[PDB]
Amino acid sequence: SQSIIAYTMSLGAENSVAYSNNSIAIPTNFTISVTTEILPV
Amino acid sequence: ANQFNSAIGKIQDSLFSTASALGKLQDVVNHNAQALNTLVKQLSSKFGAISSVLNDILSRLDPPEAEVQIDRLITGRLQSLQTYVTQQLIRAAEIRASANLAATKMSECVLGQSKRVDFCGKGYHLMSFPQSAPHGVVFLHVTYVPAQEKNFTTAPAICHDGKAHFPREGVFVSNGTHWFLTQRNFYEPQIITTDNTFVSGNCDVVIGIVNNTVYDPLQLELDSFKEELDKYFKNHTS
Amino acid sequence: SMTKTSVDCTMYICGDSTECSNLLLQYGSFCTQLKRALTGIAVEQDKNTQEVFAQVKQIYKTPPIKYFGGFNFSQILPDPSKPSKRSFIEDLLFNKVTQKFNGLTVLPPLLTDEMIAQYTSALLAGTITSGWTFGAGAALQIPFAMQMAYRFNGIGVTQNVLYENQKLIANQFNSAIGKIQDSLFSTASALGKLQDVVNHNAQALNTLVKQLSSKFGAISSVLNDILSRLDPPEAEVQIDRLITGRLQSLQTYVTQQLIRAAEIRASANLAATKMSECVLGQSKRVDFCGKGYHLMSFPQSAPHGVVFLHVTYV
Amino acid sequence: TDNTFVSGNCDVVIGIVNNTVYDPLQLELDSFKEELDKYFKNHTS
Ligand SMILES: *[C@@H]1O[C@H](CO[C@@H]2O[C@@H](C)[C@@H](O)[C@@H](O)[C@@H]2O)[C@@H](O[C@@H]2O[C@H](CO)[C@@H](O)[C@H](O)[C@H]2NC(C)=O)[C@H](O)[C@H]1NC(C)=O
Ligand SMILES: *[C@@H]1O[C@H](CO[C@@H]2O[C@@H](C)[C@@H](O)[C@@H](O)[C@@H]2O)[C@@H](O[C@@H]2O[C@H](CO)[C@@H](O)[C@H](O)[C@H]2NC(C)=O)[C@H](O)[C@H]1NC(C)=O
Ligand SMILES: *[C@@H]1O[C@H](CO)[C@@H](O[C@@H]2O[C@H](CO)[C@@H](O)[C@H](O)[C@H]2NC(C)=O)[C@H](O)[C@H]1NC(C)=O
Ligand SMILES: *[C@@H]1O[C@H](CO)[C@@H](O[C@@H]2O[C@H](CO)[C@@H](O)[C@H](O)[C@H]2NC(C)=O)[C@H](O)[C@H]1NC(C)=O
Ligand SMILES: *[C@@H]1O[C@H](CO)[C@@H](O[C@@H]2O[C@H](CO)[C@@H](O)[C@H](O)[C@H]2NC(C)=O)[C@H](O)[C@H]1NC(C)=O
Ligand SMILES: *[C@@H]1O[C@H](CO)[C@@H](O)[C@H](O)[C@H]1NC(C)=O
Ligand SMILES: *[C@@H]1O[C@H](CO)[C@@H](O)[C@H](O)[C@H]1NC(C)=O
Repeated sequence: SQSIIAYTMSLGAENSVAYSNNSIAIPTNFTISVTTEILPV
Repeated sequence: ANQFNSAIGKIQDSLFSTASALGKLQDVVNHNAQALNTLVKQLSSKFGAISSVLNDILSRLDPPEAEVQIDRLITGRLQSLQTYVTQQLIRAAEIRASANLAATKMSECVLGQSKRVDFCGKGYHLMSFPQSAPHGVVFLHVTYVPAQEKNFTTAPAICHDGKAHFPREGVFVSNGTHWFLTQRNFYEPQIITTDNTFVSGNCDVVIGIVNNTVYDPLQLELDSFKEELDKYFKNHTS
Repeated sequence: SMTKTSVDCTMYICGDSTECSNLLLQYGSFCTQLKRALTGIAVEQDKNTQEVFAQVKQIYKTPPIKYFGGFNFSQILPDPSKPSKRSFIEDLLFNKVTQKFNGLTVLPPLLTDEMIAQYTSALLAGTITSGWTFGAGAALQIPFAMQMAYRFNGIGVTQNVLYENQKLIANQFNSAIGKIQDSLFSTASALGKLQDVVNHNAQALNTLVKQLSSKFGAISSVLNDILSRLDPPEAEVQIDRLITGRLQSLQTYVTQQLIRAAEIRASANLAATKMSECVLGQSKRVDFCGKGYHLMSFPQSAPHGVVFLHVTYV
Repeated sequence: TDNTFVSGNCDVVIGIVNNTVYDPLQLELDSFKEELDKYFKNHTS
C-alpha cells in the first residue's frame, strides 16, 4: 500500500573518521571515474 | 584502460535514465517557450477596452472615439513587451555567466590539467572531453579516485644517527615491524634510504620522531669493497 | 541566499473585492508571470544553499578528544551544550545578524539552520581529520602535524620548517583564531553584506506593501470606499487606476527581486567555488583564499551566507 | 641513474626498450678497482 510520507531530510550516512594520533591511511588501489557536467551555453 | 572503457560505457546509461543532469538545457528551452507563449497570449486581453482585436474596434467606432480603445490596447501591449524584454535580458545575463563558466571549464579542463579542486570533477582531475548538446555543452571529466585504503602507523621523521631524516617525497609508514617510505596517493613502499630523505637538525626537536635505520647505499658499497681489500691485505701479509 | 517570498495577486491588489478581482481578469496573465518568477527565485535560493554547503557525501565527525597537534579548534568545533550544534563563532554570527497581512507570505528555507550547522561541522571535521583527501573520494585520516607539513610543502616550504617550529606555529594559530571574535563585529568592514541582504529584503517588502496607501490619481486608496460611494460604471475608472498602480508596484518589486536574485546567485556560485577550493583543498590561486600563501580554510555558517576563516602563511 | 628511478622488471611495461643506463659510481669504482688490480699484479710480478 504505497502512500505519501513526509520525513526529515538526511544529510548523509553518519561516518566518524578514525583519526588516530600517529596513524595515516594510504590507498592501495584506485578507480577511474568519468563524471558529467552540463552547462547551458 | 579497462576501467576507463567501462566508465565510458556507463556514460550512456547514467545520463538519460537517472534524470538529475540534462535538465538545465531543457529548462532553458522550456523557459524560452513559456515566455514566448505568455507574450503571444497577451494579444487576447482587453486591458479595459471593448475588444482584443484592433480590426473590430476600428470597424465599430469612429476615429475620435476609437483613439481611446486603441490607446488602452497600446498601453497593455507595450507593458507586456517591456516585461518580456526585461525577463529576456535577465535570462541572457544568467546564460552569459554560464557560458563564461563553460568556456573557462573548456580551457582549463579540456585544454589542460586542472589543480582546482572540484572544478573539473569530483576527484583528482585527469582530463575532460567535450560534447555538444542543444543549446549547451557537456563535459566528461575523467577523474582519479583512490578506492582501497589500508591504514598504517606513521611518523614525521626518522632519527637514525642522531639526525632527523624527513621524507623527500611521500610519508613514512610501518606495517608493524619495519618502516618504509611510500608515495602519498598509492601504497608503493620503498626502503628508507638517504636518496629519498634529507637531514635537518637532530632528533630532539621533532615531535613523534621514530627510531629506525636509514640505509646508505654508498656506505654499503664502500664497506663491501673495504672488506675485500682488507682480506686481500691480510692474505698478502700472511 | 536571500529571503524567499511569495505573492498573491488578487489578495494584494483587489483583496476581498469580487468586482475588483473581475476587473483584474482583463489583464490576462499579467501576474502568473510574477508568481512563476518568484517561485523560480525561491527554488534558486534553495539550490544555492544546497550547492554551497552540501559538498560531502558523508557527515564526518571529530574524535571525542580534541587534540590536533597543538592547534586549538575549540572556537569552531560544535558545542554540544546548545539547543543547536553551533560553534562559538557560528553562534556569535547568528546573534549579531538580526507585511504578511496583504498577500505577502515568506517561505522558509529548505535547509534548517541546524542542518547548515551540521554540514559545516562535517566539512570542518573532514578538513581537520582527513586533510584534503575527503574532497577527492574516501576520507583518509592523517595526523594534523603531517597535514600541516603537507600544506607547508605545498607552498614551497620544506616540512622540517614546520616540524622544527610546531610549537610556535601552533601558538600563532591559536592566537590568530583568538582575535577573530574581536576583528569581526567591532571593526565594521565585513559582516555588512548579510545585514545588507536582510535589510534590502525587509525594505523591499515594506515598500511594496506601503503602496497600498497611495491613490495613483483615484479618489481614495481604499477599495471599499470607492465601491460604496460610487456607482459601478463610474467607479470602474478609479478601480482600473488603482489596479494599474498596484500592478506597477508588484512588477517593480518582482524585477528588483530578480536582479538581486541574480546578484546573490553570483555570490553563491563564488561561495561554492571558495568552499570547494579553499576548504576541500589547498589553493595555489593568489589572493583567492586570503592575503598570503593559502594554507587551509574553515567554513562557518552565518545567516544568509557563509564565513571563511582563511589561514595563510606570510 | 640520477635522473631515472627503477620500478620492477621489464616484463610489465608496453613499449619498453633496451639501452644502457650509465652509472657514475659504478664506473668510478670499476676504474679504481682496475687500477688497484693492475698495481697488485705489478707488485706480485
Ligand atoms: C632512539 O635511539 C637513540 C639512540 O640509541 C642508540 O641506538 C638505539 C637503536 C639503541 O641501540 C641504543 O642502545 C643506542 O644507544 C636513543 O638515545 C638513547 O636514549 C637512551 C634513553 O634515554 C639513553 O640511555 C642512551 O644513552 C641514548 N643513546 C644515545 C646514542 O644517545 C633514543 O632515546 C631512542 N628514542 C626513543 C624514542 O626511544
Ligand atoms: C630487451 O632485452 C631483453 C633481454 O635481452 C638480454 O639483455 C640484453 C641487454 C642483451 O644482452 C640481450 O642479448 C639479452 O638476451 C630482450 O629479451 C630477449 O629476447 C630475445 C629474443 O626473443 C630472447 O632470445 C632472450 O632470451 C630475451 N632475454 C631475456 C632476458 O628474456 C628483449 O627482447 C629486448 N627488447 C627488445 C624490444 O628487443
Ligand atoms: C598524541 O600524541 C602526543 C605525543 O605525540 C600526546 O601528547 C601528550 O601526551 C601525554 C601522554 O603521553 C598527555 O598526558 C598530554 O596531555 C599530551 N599533550 C597535550 C598537549 O595534550 C597525546 O596524548 C597523544 N595521544 C592522544 C590520545 O592525543
Ligand atoms: C584494483 O581494483 C581493480 C578493479 O576493481 C582490480 O581488478 C580486478 O581484479 C579481480 C581479481 O583478479 C578481477 O576479477 C576483476 O575482473 C578485476 N577488475 C577489472 C576491472 O579488471 C584489481 O585487482 C585491484 N588491484 C589491487 C592491487 O588490489
Ligand atoms: C582553546 O580555546 C578555548 C577558548 O578560548 C580555551 O578555553 C579557555 O580557557 C581559559 C583558561 O582556562 C579560560 O579562562 C576560558 O574561559 C576558556 N574559554 C572557554 C570559551 O571555555 C582553551 O583553553 C584553549 N585550549 C588550548 C589548549 O589552548
Ligand atoms: C583504520 O584503523 C582502525 C583501527 O584499527 C580501523 O577501525 C579502521 O577500519 C581502519 N581503516 C580501514 C579503512 O580499514
Ligand atoms: C611487514 O612488511 C615486511 C616487508 O614486506 C615483512 O617482512 C613483514 O613480515 C611485515 N610484517 C607484518 C607484521 O606483516
